[PDB]
Amino acid sequence: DSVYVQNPQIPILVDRTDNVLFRIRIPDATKGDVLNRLTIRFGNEDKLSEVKAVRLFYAGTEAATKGRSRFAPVTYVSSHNIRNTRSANPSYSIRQDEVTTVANTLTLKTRQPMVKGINYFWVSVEMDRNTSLLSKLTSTVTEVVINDKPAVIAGEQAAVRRMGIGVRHAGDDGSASFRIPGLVTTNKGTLLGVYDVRYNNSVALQEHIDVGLSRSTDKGQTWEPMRIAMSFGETDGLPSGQNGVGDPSILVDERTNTVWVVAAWTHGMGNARAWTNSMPGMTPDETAQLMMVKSTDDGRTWSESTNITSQVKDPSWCFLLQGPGRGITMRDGTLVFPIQFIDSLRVPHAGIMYSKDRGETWHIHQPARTNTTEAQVAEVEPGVLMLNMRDNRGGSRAVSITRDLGKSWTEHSSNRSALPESICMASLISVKAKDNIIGKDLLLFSNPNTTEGRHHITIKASLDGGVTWLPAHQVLLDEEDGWGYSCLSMIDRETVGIFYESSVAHMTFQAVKIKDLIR
Amino acid sequence: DSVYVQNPQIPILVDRTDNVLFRIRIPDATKGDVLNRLTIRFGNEDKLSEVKAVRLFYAGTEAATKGRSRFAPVTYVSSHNIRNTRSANPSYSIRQDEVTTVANTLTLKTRQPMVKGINYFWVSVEMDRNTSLLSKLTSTVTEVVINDKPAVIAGEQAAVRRMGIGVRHAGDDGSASFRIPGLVTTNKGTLLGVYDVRYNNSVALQEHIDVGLSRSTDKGQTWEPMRIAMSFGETDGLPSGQNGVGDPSILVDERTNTVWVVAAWTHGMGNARAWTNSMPGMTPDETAQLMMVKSTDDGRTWSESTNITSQVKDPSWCFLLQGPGRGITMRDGTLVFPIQFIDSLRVPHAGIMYSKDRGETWHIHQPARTNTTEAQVAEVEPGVLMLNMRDNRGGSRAVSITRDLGKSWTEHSSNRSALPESICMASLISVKAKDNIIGKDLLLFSNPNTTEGRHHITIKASLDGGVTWLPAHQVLLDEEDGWGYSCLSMIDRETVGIFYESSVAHMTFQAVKIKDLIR
Repeated sequence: DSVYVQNPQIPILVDRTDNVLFRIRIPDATKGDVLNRLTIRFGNEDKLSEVKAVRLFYAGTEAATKGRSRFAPVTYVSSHNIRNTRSANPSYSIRQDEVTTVANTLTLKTRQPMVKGINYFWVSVEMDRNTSLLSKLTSTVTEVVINDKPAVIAGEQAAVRRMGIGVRHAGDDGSASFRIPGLVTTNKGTLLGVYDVRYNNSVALQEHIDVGLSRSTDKGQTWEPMRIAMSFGETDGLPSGQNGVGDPSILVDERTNTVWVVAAWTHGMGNARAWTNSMPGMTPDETAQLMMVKSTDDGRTWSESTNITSQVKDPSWCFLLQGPGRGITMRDGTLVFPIQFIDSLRVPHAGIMYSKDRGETWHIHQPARTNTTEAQVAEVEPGVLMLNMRDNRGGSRAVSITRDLGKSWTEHSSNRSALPESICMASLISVKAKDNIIGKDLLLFSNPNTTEGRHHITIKASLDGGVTWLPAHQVLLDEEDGWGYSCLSMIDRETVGIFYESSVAHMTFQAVKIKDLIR
Repeated sequence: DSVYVQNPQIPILVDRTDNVLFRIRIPDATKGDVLNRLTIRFGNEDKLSEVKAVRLFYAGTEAATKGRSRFAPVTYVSSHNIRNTRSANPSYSIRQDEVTTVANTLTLKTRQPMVKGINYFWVSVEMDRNTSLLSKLTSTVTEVVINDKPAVIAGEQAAVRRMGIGVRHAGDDGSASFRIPGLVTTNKGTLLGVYDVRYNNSVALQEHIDVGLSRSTDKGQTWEPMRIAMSFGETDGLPSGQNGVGDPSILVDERTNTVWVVAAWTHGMGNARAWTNSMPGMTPDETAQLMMVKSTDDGRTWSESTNITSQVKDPSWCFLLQGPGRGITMRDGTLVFPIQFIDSLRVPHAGIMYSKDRGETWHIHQPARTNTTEAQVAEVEPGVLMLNMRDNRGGSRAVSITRDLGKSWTEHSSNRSALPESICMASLISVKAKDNIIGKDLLLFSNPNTTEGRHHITIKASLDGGVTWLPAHQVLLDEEDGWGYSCLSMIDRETVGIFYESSVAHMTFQAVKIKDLIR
């Protein structure tokens, strides 16, 4: 009688075989009831030529103790299974029907006799691999026929679906997982995304981890095969599992187009976490090392690593490392990487590291705030750096200002108020008025828009230097659960790129029109 | 300084590339110290011609916070990694040396400069694939040279090492894992081992699970490819992930050599655990089904499944299923499978199910004991069944006696005292005096010999019908951590076979001389 439809706000991957378009719960079936046919409609302006196929799956029933409001018994398309992240797990979903030439109206059929109570069906959409990342589907379930009677359809299903691309899936190139995204746009308009390649599993340093890089010359439609930007293999005859390097941060020197990548190299430390096992000192045997590579050829090839630990780490610190994601060039040509150190009392502090000499020497002054870790920095107005910080107190981002490259710090009005978080990495960037179609200075921010867990990956825009984040100036990309880290970079004058850990792939790229953020 | 050696009592797998012979901790190294040469000695009577190669690996150091008492920073040879369960993970261990012609004395060399403090080395043995499962190595590290000085060696390293075979490793035949061993010996001397084939992961029903079978005609030296004894695929058009069958129990009808396998089929139940989601009723849609297959050709081929549920399940029970492992033939030709049911109040009880008509009809009378689950049964004396039970109260096995096939039950003297457990499946069998080289009635029992965790897999023998389990009448097979389930079967007059979840493989077979149990 009554059917419930979900249109989940998750990215449709152009490189996937299956993407969840609709989840369907029939909660009160009589044994033998048959879903004869359901009709989908697409909006008049949708580019149906990019839709390769639409499939109807059956996924059986629910466990007696799991309640009646769920839209699935299990995840239908895995982002973690190293043997298949691209199609529906065939042991959870059985194909009922498939249409491979898609009109504005579309009928799918079954002859599946239902069980008493809850029955789960879902609709998969496969896109052509060359689908525009900027294309959108507006899709509705308009009719559901059970025992040759139309049924009453309920549910929020009006979502406007966006595309993305799975730049890295679990298992790709033999690597168990990929984590910790960074993204820049080079002066040539080339997108460069960095991440940990976590070969054995998904646990943080210490482990067998290298810094990977994906390059795109076509605004993320295609990604050139993975390069290893940084690696320490069997340095000093210690196992590769005791020579991990990761939590990368990337910046483009906008004066020279030299691209810089900083990461933490851990040498030894058994098979335990660096965050609690990195100790005071300076040598590789004693403490995590701050390591840098550069590219003078728009991110095609990477220098040997240089060790900048001695320049910038206080000996008493347990751990100095970059803030994962990206750094910046300021208007005056200063290169700035956010950093974080654990002091002698095991207390984490966020701050900034800068170079005034094109990355020859690096300096750190004063920490911004106690019990902060991962931070990103934007030049919100000339000579004024905004540091946006993960805060161990929970609930919301810490926001501070320096005008003296972190010799002194001021609380911003938005501090511990304007931006909710669950204690997770977040991305912040500034966009000059002349560099975007709105013709106004922007801050853009991305994180899991929640105080618990990691979900509702959202891009937010500010017109007033991060004093205010109006709800109207926000786009939700991923309402399902993921590892939550993200990084923003403007692609061109009209579109922002987000490189993030999503519900649909370890490294997900999406492109969003600025005019979708600020209407 | 002092060097520490461990000789871990874990099976040496004849089908493995790497097996841990020795773990070595050097706790107080100066940076640059070199382990020049280490000498191992083998007992005069060892069959060193079946040793193919011995390797020395370096595994780097320990994390600051993990203390000084460990013999490794990580597991060297994985029993879980679907991409490699057979050789050392090369990212954790670097080969220093290798000897391929093994004498009574053997020297291994390195030129690896050590780091300050804890350094880990270990010795791998590779066996010839045709190595006798009965063969044994008595191996000691007799000299360790650091900076051309002999070092003081400490550690318990006098273990007599035993062989085994990995009948199923994680990943084999595309299956994520294998669990829940059963083992019988047919009238033809054929070994038959059953287990769950858990395709997606290692979680219990409900999931994509089939019953697998491995067959050996040569006392476990070789195993015929895996057969699927029982499967429900896409029954009623429900996904295979909602048609799992598992926790198998196998018995041989000793009168006919007909082999029987009973298992629990779960139909629906979303992706949740049957133990809490199986509900009262009788139909496949309502409750777990008791399902049986047979083999009339010594385990080569398997009948279609028969549904036994209506014969034996009380409608008010939430869940009826076999006790995993094996059943028996009694001296009078009765076939007995241990069973377990959850009553309407969610309270588990162990008991027995029997057939007096060669498996045509099955009967259950009274439960043995409240808050018991997994049990195994042996005919300790003519017409006298001993039920050995997993007990939710913790600490020790429940042991009861019926002489009326479970219409009535008596506490055995050994009840909740003689046999420690951590609440884990255990195996119990009886061996007649005329059927074994000792010429005395035996009970043999196997489980994790501990009240916490799952380790120290041990075979125990009783000469007094399970009244006493003397410490001397025990063999330790696996002191490291595993999933803990085991099943015993006499191979011939002189040797017991054990098919178990071990630290070294999901399904491990070992053979043990009875005269090693009773000296």
